Amino acid sequence: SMKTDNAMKKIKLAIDGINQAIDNFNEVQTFTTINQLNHFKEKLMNCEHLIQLNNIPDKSHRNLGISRIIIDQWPFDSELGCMIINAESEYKSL
Repeated sequence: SMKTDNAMKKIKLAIDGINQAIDNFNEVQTFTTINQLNHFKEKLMNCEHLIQLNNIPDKSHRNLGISRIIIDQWPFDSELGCMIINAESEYKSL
């Protein structure tokens, strides 16, 4: 659907940004780790898979917990944190 298409686009944007951070880790090492970035990527990748399987959880079980960690731990100006929050929030809005 149009709604799931917008979610897919935002999720791929977020994964691409994480990939860019893993490849340029010097840029982000003061606030995240490769282990955390891969944790986030795994969860976003699982969101893609559940959408592709038409097996999305109900609206009450869409919390990845990623947004809360970024809000609490990452710099507010982080363009990467924005991208990820946009993806988790679009998933939640489905």
